[PDB]
Amino acid sequence: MNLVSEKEFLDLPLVSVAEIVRCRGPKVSVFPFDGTRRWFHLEFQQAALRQSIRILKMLFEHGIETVISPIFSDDLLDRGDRFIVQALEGMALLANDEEILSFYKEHEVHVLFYGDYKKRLPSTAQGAAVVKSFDDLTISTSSNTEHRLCFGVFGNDAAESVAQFSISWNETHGKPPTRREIIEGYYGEYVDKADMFIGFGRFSTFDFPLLSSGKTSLYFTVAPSYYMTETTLRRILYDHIYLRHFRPKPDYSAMSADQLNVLRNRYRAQPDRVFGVGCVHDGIWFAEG
Amino acid sequence: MNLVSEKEFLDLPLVSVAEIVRCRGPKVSVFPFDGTRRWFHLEFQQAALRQSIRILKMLFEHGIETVISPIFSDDLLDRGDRFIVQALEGMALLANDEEILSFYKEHEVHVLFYGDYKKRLPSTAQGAAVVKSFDDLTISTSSNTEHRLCFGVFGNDAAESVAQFSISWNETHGKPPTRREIIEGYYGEYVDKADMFIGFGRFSTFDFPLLSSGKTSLYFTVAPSYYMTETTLRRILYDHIYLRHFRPKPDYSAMSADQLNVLRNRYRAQPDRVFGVGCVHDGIWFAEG
Ligand SMILES: C/C(=C\COP(=O)(O)OP(=O)(O)O)CC[C@@]1(C)[C@@H]2CCCC(C)(C)C2=CC[C@@H]1C
Ligand SMILES: C/C(=C\COP(=O)(O)OP(=O)(O)O)CC[C@@]1(C)[C@@H]2CCCC(C)(C)C2=CC[C@@H]1C
Repeated sequence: MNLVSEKEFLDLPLVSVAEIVRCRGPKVSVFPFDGTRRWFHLEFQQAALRQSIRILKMLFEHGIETVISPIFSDDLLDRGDRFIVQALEGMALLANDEEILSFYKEHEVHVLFYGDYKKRLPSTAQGAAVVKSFDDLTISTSSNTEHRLCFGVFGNDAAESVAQFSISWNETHGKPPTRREIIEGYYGEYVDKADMFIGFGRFSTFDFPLLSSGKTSLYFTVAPSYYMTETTLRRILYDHIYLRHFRPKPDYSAMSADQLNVLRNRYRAQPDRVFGVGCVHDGIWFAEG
Repeated sequence: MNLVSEKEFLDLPLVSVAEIVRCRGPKVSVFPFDGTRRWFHLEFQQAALRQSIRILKMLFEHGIETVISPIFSDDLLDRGDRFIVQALEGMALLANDEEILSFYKEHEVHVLFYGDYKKRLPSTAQGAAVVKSFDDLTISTSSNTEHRLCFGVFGNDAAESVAQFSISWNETHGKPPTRREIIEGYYGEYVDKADMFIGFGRFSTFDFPLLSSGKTSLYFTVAPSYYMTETTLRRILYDHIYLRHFRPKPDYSAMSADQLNVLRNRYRAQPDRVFGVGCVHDGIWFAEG
């Protein structure tokens, strides 16, 4: 269990990997769907929906219980009117399309939505329809317990929301809410800290307030989210589960004088080595090294 | 100004780089001091203090206005009693040592402290001394306006703190606090979102609640924080300022059929390329690729 080689891990059947993940984690994984337009212009609503389902299905079939997936951020008013409509149409799909609803039922997925969407969403018919669809879905899938899916819609800044939720909670309860109750209030249900975040391109994380910690393993694929392969996910999983927090930890004092020199050389050999710096090609940033 | 080459940027005098940063940013930079014991066991309280000052001085002399530096996290009770004492002694240095106090006065630095240190700090003499020292320093350097320095002591989970701060604010004010007021309450003064985070080793961020956004450029050096060189910082600065958000943005539609193929190849050439996966050597994780 604690002694599986990366090669074996990569050769293992899906049901075997899932069992390992159910026991070792990650329990909660953040996976935003970025670089969609780019992916489309290389390989719309019905195409992205399929890929989203593919990846989401992939994540859940690997044992991951909860998936936090940011889909819409405030940077949505940075585009025309046709975007708003098209956007709300995509949001509607998440709660109305038959193939995805079957996905929730097939894999018993409880869908929840977080963010400042109720306020920031265009105060109009189509917008209210989405909100109602979101609430409806959340309750519809309440019976599902195998997996939890959290969609981020304007879920980048929780400060004000937490503040107002705490004030109301204190007014009706008589005491301030616990961290647990604060999280249930934002995500609609309790969710453990994120164990990993899988982004792409520029090194940056976003849209998963209150669930971040120094223990959230970060990963940045070179290609867009939808390009995620089976091999890539397993390599990410393996790294997090067996490599990030290695044990027994290092004992500097008990090491020989040579081991220390070899270690020091690993750092001073390339004294200015940095991960995060990139280069631009056609306006697109690519990580170096 | 908007057309400086990386080479020139690297050749430019310090006062020139600072001027560019004062105009283009980053305005707020997160720089935690990690891998200290490791650095020490390769090159204690008086040694780390010097390096911390070196780097802090480096950051400020490059134009950075605010530096958020996490120094102590809850993972402090993961060690013996001698650690607690030694730790509170280091904390005391930040507010009592003469060379660092001169540093604040020399570079006009306003020092602030954030985190759940008032509660979690050992309810004892030495602990209360630190807390008082912290409050004292914060007020002592209130006249300084050139730079702002925020030290993170148990500043990983702000949820409960924000909740209680909002309840009290609403009770005395009659209305909930704004995001701005919520941030002033946690950090003791208003601070803009973090423009970049410079970590090391394992890809992960931490201890800068409420100040994170998708625009927080992440960087992970291979060697410990104290190994930070002049060249490395400039390469990081340059990347953030001129490369992260390149402009004009890309126009897929207006590109030739070949440019699109070259771009697609940049992604499918190495289909499973991932940044964040590593390898272990002597219990120490090192990023691959
Ligand atoms: C945020 C966004 C585009 C921003 O695009 P970048 O993230 O900026 O990528 P780039 O830089 O390559 O253009 C729109 C989301 C989108 C594509 C989502 C994506 C997942 C869920 C689903 C419901 C399938 C859906 C349906 C249609 C809808 C328009
Ligand atoms: C958090 C901590 C050690 C954890 O060490 P890792 O971050 O775990 O590094 P590793 O893994 O290599 O052991 C103690 C902080 C330390 C070294 C700080 C560091 C900056 C500020 C200053 C005041 C100079 C100070 C004085 C003395 C004090 C003990």
